[PDB]
Amino acid sequence: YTDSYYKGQTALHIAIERRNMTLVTLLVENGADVQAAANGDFFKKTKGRPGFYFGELPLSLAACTNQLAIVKFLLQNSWQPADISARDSVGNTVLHALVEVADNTVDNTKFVTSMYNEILILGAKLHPTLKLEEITNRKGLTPLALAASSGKIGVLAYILQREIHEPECRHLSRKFTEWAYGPVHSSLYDLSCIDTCEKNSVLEVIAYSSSETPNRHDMLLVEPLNRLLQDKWDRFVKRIFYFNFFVYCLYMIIFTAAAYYRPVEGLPPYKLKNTVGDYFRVTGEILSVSGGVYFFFRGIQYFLQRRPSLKSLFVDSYSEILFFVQSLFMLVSVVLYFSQRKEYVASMVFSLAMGWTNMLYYTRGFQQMGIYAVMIEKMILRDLCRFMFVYLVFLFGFSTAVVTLIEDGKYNSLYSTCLELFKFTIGMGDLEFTENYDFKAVFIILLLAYVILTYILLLNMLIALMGETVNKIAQESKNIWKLQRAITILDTEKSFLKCMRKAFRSGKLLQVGFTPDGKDDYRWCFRVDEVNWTTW
Amino acid sequence: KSLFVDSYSEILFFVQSLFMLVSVVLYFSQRKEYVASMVFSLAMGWTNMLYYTRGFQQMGIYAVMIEKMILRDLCRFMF
Amino acid sequence: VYLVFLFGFSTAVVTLIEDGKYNSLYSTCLELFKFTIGMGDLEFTENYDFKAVFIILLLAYVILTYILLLNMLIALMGET
Amino acid sequence: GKIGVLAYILQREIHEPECRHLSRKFTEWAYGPVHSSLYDLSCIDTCEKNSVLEVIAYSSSETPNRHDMLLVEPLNRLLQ
Ligand SMILES: C=C(C)[C@]12C[C@@H](C)[C@@]34O[C@](Cc5ccccc5)(O[C@@H]1[C@@H]3C=C(COC(=O)Cc1ccc(O)c(OC)c1)C[C@]1(O)C(=O)C(C)=C[C@@H]41)O2
Ligand SMILES: CCCCCCCCCCCCC(=O)O[C@@H](COC(=O)CCC)COP(=O)(O)O[C@H]1[C@H](O)[C@@H](O)[C@@H](O)[C@@H](O)[C@@H]1O
Repeated sequence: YTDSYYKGQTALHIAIERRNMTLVTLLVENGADVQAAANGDFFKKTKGRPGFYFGELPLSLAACTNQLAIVKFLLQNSWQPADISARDSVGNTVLHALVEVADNTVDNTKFVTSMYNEILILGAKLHPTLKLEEITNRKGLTPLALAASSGKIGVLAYILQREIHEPECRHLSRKFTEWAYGPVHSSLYDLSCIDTCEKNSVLEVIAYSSSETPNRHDMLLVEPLNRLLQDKWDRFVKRIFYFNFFVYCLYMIIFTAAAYYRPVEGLPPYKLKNTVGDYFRVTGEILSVSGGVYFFFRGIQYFLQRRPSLKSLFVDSYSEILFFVQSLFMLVSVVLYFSQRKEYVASMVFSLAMGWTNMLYYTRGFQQMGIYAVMIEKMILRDLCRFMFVYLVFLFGFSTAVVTLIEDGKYNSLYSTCLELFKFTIGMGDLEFTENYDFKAVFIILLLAYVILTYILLLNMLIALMGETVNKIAQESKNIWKLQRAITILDTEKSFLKCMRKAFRSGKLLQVGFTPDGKDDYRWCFRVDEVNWTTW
Repeated sequence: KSLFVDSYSEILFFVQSLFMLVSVVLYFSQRKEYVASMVFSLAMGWTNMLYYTRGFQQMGIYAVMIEKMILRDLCRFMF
Repeated sequence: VYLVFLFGFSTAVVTLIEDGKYNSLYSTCLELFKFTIGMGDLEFTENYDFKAVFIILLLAYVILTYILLLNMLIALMGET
Repeated sequence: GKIGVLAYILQREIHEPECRHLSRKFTEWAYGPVHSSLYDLSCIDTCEKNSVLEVIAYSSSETPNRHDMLLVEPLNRLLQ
């Protein structure tokens, strides 16, 4: 085809689609180009149009459709064998395509894992010196990195625990068994491109996901990742986390002390008196502003490094947004302070409040507290927002009714009546707060209707809905806790402030000692003991 | 019977308008009681804003659940 | 969690208040605590400037603690 | 309110010569696992008198499954 929609499609592609082994054999026999790239729009992702992306190549097409016989033929035909390492216009190989077509369903994932395995075996058999799994597409992603980024948990789970029991394919494995006693045996996970690598370490890809990856909560449950994160935590990060928490606590105490003893004279900035208390006060103020600047620049670092696309900028990393807002309030307070405006106080208190509230960020890393904080966040985003919309509609409607009814009274104003009706919500509503009206029956009927709708119905409904929510987000909260542990571990090991290399764990062990050549393979493996009472 | 077991929003908007018209009649009738009518319409008007929560997936469900809570649980409880 | 919130907003409010009857961490802490037991005054002082800031802080505290946290506690106990 | 019968009819597909024209669901193209089907929509969107959507929506509230019938695939996608 020459049209842009089916561009590049030929007889071989059609033969593969129809699953006709005979026609494929004849076409290859007749000199068909096994590398003919079908790169029309119909064979691209292109979400706004129909299509089917399969890597544009006949080998990739056979692999994606669970046609193993055609794959073996295309790789090992006499007339024109296919290039196993060929790449499409995106740079994707067959393995990248197999990652792409994954969707974590049992039937899809089963054959996707099996075909991926078979391709690896064949690639070893035809090209022992070729390392397919290191090839990157135009995005720099290996098949493992692509699977981790796209959330294809099934494929990732297969790869990370890949063990191949046959001669001359042992080196492809990533899970090894070093020694075995009876029910107990000690396995080794490879951890290359998991712990640390050039660009797309799997932990870094998962933790810094865009929050729209399907299974980002579940991917860290995979055995080697969870054990590695726990090891990093216990060995290196736990004490540092506690230290950071302690330092933040000291910072908040200092900020509180500095703000509490602010002077009450007008027109800042204030002349420093030659007395001990004021030297300590100004010192605390300087430390507070310093911390504000620190968190400000960390926030900018976050935004630039992650480049959230204006929706990921808010729906996730809620904590960094809040810390950044605290720093903004601190800096605006500084500007107003040196601007000779009293309004700096109005900024400072907000920062102070935010600071103490942001203490809850450090609840994560405790299994029980972090779930609590996670549920707070999710409730604020969903249920409190919906409730506040409805409640404010009722509040404003009945406030307007009551303030209209009242005439030439103390209240007689939208603010006062809104406040006085709000007092019903907190269990302080007077219910006789004024007599400056006519038609007392109308007044009392309005208040009773408001009370029944808001206090009795809506608040109790809110409690019921929050119960329904927690019943559904308990397990999601558990996985989110694990996710944050992963995130803090990565940030701690990447910042590290001291060029300390002990964070690199698991030790340089020898896996096989016999690569495709005579060399020996050292792969920094991570040891995991297991016990099993079957398969003696 | 279908007039009352279903189509509550039509009832509520119609009743609001009835309160408004009664307010007009009282207003030109030289009775201060028009205020008593007007405020009721005003209150109902704002609550009828919830009618428009349909067309939003998140809020529409919430409005439906409020409707069902009123019709079942609040009615039983208030009795 | 509640004590974190209470202390944070008490510190903010007592910072905002100046040369008033309350003007002290203990009294303001107690006064904000009164909201939890359904006795919060919500206009317990005028010894400040920036009425908008003070009332905003009190409303935010009320919503965060009284509305969200207590009902959330009920939900968590129900799960337990 | 006979949801089962309606659910059958609206996605009815007949695979034989001289009875294709009775079908209301068609498959235009099917490439790999992906295939583009077509729903007939005669007298669902608009009809002489009793369009299916009009009948369901303006039902008398005593129909059994009036809430559930819009879960039938072509209707839900059409309404969206
Ligand atoms: C979500 C946005 C960014 C938000 C930021 C500020 C302005 C905030 O007001 C809100 C608006 C608001 C205020 C009061 C009631 C409802 C909503 O809610 C939060 C935000 C509301 C919060 C919620 O408290 C928390 O987020 C604790 C927390 C939970 C999980 C986290 O990962 C976390 O990271 C630090 C912090 C506290 C305030 O920051 C706060 O203490 C002050 C004085 C106002 C609250 O805006
Ligand atoms: C003095 C002031 C008092 C205010 C009193 C009123 C408070 C609520 C006001 C909120 C307004 C919402 C609204 O306008 O109506 C809502 C809520 O109704 C009520 O709860 C009134 C309680 C009486 C649902 O109305 P809806 O039109 O969707 O009815 C549905 C049909 O359409 C649909 O086909 C189904 O058959 C479905 O079973 C039907 O329900």
